[PDB]
Amino acid sequence: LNVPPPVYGPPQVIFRIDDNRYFTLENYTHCENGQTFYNNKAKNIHVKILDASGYLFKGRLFWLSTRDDFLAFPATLNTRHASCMGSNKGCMNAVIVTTDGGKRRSGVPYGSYTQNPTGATRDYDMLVMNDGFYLLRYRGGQGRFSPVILRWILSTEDSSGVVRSEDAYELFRPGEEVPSTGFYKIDLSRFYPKNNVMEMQCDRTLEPVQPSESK
Amino acid sequence: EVQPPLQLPGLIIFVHGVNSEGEWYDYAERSLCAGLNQRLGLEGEHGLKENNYEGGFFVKKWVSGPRKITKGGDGRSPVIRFYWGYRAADNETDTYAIPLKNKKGDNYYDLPPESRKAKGPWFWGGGPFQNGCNQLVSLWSKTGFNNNPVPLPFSTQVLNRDRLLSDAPPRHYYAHAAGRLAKLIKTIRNQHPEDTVTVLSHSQGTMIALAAAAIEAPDALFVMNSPYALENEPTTYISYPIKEIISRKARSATFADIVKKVAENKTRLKWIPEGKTHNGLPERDNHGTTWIYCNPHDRVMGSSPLRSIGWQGLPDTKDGTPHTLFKQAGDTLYVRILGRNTPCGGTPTAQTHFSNLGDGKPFWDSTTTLLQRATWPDPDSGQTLTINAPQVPEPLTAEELKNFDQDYARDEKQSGGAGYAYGQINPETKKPVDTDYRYYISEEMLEEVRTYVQRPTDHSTLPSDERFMSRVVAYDLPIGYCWHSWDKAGLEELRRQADWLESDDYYFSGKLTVPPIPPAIKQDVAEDAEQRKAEEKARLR
Ligand SMILES: [Ca+2]
Repeated sequence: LNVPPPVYGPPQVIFRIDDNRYFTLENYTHCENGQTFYNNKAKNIHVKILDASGYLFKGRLFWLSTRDDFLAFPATLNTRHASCMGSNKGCMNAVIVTTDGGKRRSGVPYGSYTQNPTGATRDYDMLVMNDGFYLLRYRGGQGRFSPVILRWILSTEDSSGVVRSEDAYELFRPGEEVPSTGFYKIDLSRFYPKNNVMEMQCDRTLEPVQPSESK
Repeated sequence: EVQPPLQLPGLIIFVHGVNSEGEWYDYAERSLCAGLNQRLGLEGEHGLKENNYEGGFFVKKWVSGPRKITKGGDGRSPVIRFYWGYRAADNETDTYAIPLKNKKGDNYYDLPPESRKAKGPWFWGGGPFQNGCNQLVSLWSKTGFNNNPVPLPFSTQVLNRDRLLSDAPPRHYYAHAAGRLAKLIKTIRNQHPEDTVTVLSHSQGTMIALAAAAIEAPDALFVMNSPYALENEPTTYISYPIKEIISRKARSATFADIVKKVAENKTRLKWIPEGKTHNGLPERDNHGTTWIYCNPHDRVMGSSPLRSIGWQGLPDTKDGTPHTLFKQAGDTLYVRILGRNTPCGGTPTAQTHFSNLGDGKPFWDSTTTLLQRATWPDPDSGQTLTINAPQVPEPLTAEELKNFDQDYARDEKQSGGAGYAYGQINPETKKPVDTDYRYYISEEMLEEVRTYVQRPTDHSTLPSDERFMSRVVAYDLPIGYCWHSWDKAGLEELRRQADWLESDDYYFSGKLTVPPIPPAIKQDVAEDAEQRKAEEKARLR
């Protein structure tokens, strides 16, 4: 109909890998929508990664990948606004994986069907290594204890570019004979970043309000 | 490494619904284990934790993951993931235009006919869909759903002649699946006598679960969003055969006798009910209880063809007196509601609001047109509920549930390839909106309208809710007085016997083993032969 044009906020970083590489959210009305782009000032990269806000991912992310051609970023749906809410199966988060620098994008689904896509991220750790990426889903109640580890590695035999490596659990002595329950618990301080950033952050003050359509 | 014992407090059997493969299983399991861990003071490596199963993948096209434990995913969980469904015969596969998939996850209508049925026994996980029912006798019906001239709707299908509503196969696969469940329960009690058996059912699966109760009742029964109806609606009159139109007194007596059969097991040799929680409430022995969980936004159970106990629960009389079934089933029958602007798990209330939800919004999420309101009519004026269920330490405030009834996220026109509609790709997760699409689509007009933004139907909202299981249902579960250090491979054998893809000869060959109708299931037909003509004449118009 006679739609009014929307105003977007200015681009702001939501996950700073280091000085040169960082994830910027832009073209957005609030911190729960917009798009997230991968930026590398040295290589002058500015390519789109998610068609949604990366702030929805409330888990932890550890970027150890030194490659600007392999990118993996968690695609998380919004609990308050998503077409799969109420559906008889629910929603399923995923990871957007590109192996060409960002031009061709693919989606690898993870996790279980839920009615709270953001609420599931609060229980997840994600490592982005040069050779792929690992997802840790914590079980139990309180604390981040007793995880299940899912590993994805580069392959040229699949459209995504990655395939699950059964030989995971190399985070903790790769010859430790993993049991049925699974390493209670696992230490990731060897992956802790130098800048001490793990969660996605957003500054609501830059969200542009607009007092339009008085009637 | 530190290897601790299991010591589970009673087994739990998840019973899924129609065209369902236990989607809510994983993360009802996670939440319920966390709730039990807080309720019973378990901590550290001693606490319970959920199992983790292999997810799906592409081959592309979606494939349901193999029902196998992931590497290092076996956790301390008392959940037995039951499964059931319908398989086609060895020579009668495509007589019923219904979705069909093999174990590997291939669409029957996507392979050449000569290759089809070479291998990969064709079936559908959870039974067709247009085949639900609102009574137990219809599970033994020799006759399936007939589409000939709103009847049996189940979302995942356009609204506002007869697309996907092909004539359904006979309903023995319901009763047979119930017999399997009644086997497993009795089988458990043979192997394990001093433990607790809990059945946790959803949708049509409630009937299957209820039928197993009339054969071998468990120590606890939970029915979420049940299609059980104590009165025959006009649609029930026009659709079901004369043999399967059950009187009001008979349906009420059937339910009451099932609750009594379950309540039989409330006396065992003596958790410790000598325990008061951190919020000053007394821990409760929930042996022999039967719980009815309802959702007032259920687009399937609130629809005029059903209007069942999974939606309105046990409503109150015209003068406020509680439902007549409460006195019938005794003091072991409880009811809980989960809707917007409505506390769940609070202090029991006499006339809990149903028709007036208390926030100005209409009862039905975005239901305005005459046809929409004819399919989902508003509940009767001033309908009320009794919530006789106990209180929990951390109940759900009505403000927490002010956002619980979902709606159209965006009902604008769709582009065709990049949008949020049935057969599209979620532009965010790069994953299809609804996966079942492929196993269903079988000029472009019709297939070009395969972008109908399916209206969210609050059917899976109740079982999937992490808050509801962790803070309410966890305390609603019964716990045996003497826990049992559990068995290594015995429990895995139970899970193998539960998954019909691993033990049901009906899946391997097709040999249905239909159990006889138990005495608790009444077949008293109401004098409705004439009344069927009354509703039939109106359809002529
Ligand atoms: Ca809704």
